[PDB]
Amino acid sequence: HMKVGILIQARMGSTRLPGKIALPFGDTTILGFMLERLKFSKFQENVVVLTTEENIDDKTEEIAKKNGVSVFRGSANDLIQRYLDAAKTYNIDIIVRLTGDCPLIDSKILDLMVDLFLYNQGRIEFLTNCFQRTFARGMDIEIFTLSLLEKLDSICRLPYEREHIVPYVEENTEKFKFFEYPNERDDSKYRLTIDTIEDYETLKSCISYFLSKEFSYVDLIEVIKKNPSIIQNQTIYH
Ligand SMILES: [Cl-]
Ligand SMILES: [Mg+2]
Repeated sequence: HMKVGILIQARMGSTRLPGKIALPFGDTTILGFMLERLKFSKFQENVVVLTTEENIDDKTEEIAKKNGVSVFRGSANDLIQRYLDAAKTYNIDIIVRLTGDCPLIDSKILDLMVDLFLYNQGRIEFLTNCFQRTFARGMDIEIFTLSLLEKLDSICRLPYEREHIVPYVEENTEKFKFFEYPNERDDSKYRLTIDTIEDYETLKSCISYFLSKEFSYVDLIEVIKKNPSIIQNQTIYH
């Protein structure tokens, strides 16, 4: 009965490293690489890129269209409104919130988290793997109901809350049907999001050890563990 949507927020004018989603990455762009990885999700048919109406994000729309996913163009700084508009537009009941600085997101982890959410319908309204952090940065996945998002839209007036969506949930967990999803070990010391040039260099080194874009998260950590010099956004100690 429930429609799951993977709603990826991305924009060219990002606060950190503006333009990064359009950087060359493998045979595509940073954002295009992410979309190709999400094509392997069992929920791939309802992927939408949520970006702004500013002219610069014609590039974001272009990248999404090249990858055959839908595009929603809305509020630049009110992400609650952008996600609520998109979810209503596409009749989404369960929102999988991703951001375009996570190009190596693993669709198998996403699918497991959605499966857990759906199996507990009515006992969970918010599932995250990035409150407590045991995955590398850049695997961040948050899942919540349209109903929860509507409660946040009604409750939250602060600009920080409107821009980041989840902060009120994270600081008031006992007010929600809140649950967390762990990694099997603590990989939080690894940073696999793109906010700096050093992140980019690290991520470029990562994908060079795999022949396709279908590699899993655990494959990636094992390659980093075997080739510690992949990590260029953090000092390496032997
Ligand atoms: Cl954005
Ligand atoms: Mg980010």
